[PDB]
Amino acid sequence: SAEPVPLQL
Amino acid sequence: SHSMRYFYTAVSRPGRGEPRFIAVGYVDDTQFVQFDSDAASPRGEPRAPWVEQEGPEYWDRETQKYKRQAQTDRVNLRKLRGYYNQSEAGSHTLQRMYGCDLGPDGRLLRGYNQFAYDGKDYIALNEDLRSWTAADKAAQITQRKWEAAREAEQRRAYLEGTCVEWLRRYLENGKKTLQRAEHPKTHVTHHPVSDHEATLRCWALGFYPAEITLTWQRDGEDQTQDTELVETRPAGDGTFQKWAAVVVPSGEEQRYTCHVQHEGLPEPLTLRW
Amino acid sequence: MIQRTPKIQVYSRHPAENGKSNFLNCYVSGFHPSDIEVDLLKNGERIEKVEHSDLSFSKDWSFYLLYYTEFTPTEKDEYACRVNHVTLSQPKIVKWDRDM
Repeated sequence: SAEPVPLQL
Repeated sequence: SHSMRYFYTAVSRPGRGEPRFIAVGYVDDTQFVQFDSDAASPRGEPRAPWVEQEGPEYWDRETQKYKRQAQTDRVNLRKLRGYYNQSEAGSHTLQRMYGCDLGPDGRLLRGYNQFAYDGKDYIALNEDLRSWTAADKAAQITQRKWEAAREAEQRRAYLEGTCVEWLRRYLENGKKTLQRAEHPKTHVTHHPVSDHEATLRCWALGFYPAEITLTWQRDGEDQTQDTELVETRPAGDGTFQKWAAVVVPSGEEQRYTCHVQHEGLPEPLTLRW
Repeated sequence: MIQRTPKIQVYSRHPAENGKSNFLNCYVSGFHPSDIEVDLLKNGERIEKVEHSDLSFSKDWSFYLLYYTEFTPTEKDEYACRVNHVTLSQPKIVKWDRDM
């Protein structure tokens, strides 16, 4: 399973 | 000796428009998932039989995640273009690698969350999972943003609990192929070069897992500098291939011994021509 | 933007047997950016049913790709791999060697 919330830089 | 890794590739195209978003997910050297933004209706794709038994509703959730990430990397690439004072003209790349190494029990050994922009390190999650290493001034912006948001503390829960729970489910579901080691099939080939030289080649074939290293020894001495080594190559059936080679004098071949260390090998093999 | 030159390995899946079925591989690795033209050749021609792996990367961020075609070695037919990338001044052609 992928990490749910995406990483915003 | 198991790890789950996720690999993301975001490639912008000249001017505006949707970027190219590719997501690969692996359990060690076995891939179980692909996502490709390049499809008019993009979907999560199972690449291993052990995730095919996993519900169709699980398969929508993976797709929504990658559809969220693809939408998110367009803004990420846009921001970095601005961090590097770059135009919409020209293609750029943003890569993320995240994942978990399984401990000796059902615990996290190590957690990873790192980025590269145009194939240069950008920002990395440190081993403590609380901290980050920014490579440039730009990444320090992401770092100050991330330290204020407490992003590392937030990302910790996934690496520790979720990433681990899933690797474990997959390791139980695929116990047949994922939890076994296939030893290499060793042999040596000899190839005269001149009146005074000959190449000695030690082949390792049909092994799983990957790059579990070969060596050539002259009279007990490891040839760490004279060894011609090829990169570990996928055979294409889930097994791997590698060879180690050494140029030797005309009639001196007997001094050279090939050594093989593999988790599928209960004892390190010694072989000659 | 850092640009890296591809590493090319041309080889078969199982050991070569003339007349017997096999799968021809071309492993491209250590390249950056991701845009690449990879082709498998039968007598310097382009094989049409050449399939590929889903783009992925290594610890250094370098990309890798596996192209493959189910083939039959013979002695006469000459298979090779052709690769094109920003880095290459002209495409690279790497001959399949049975003992490579």
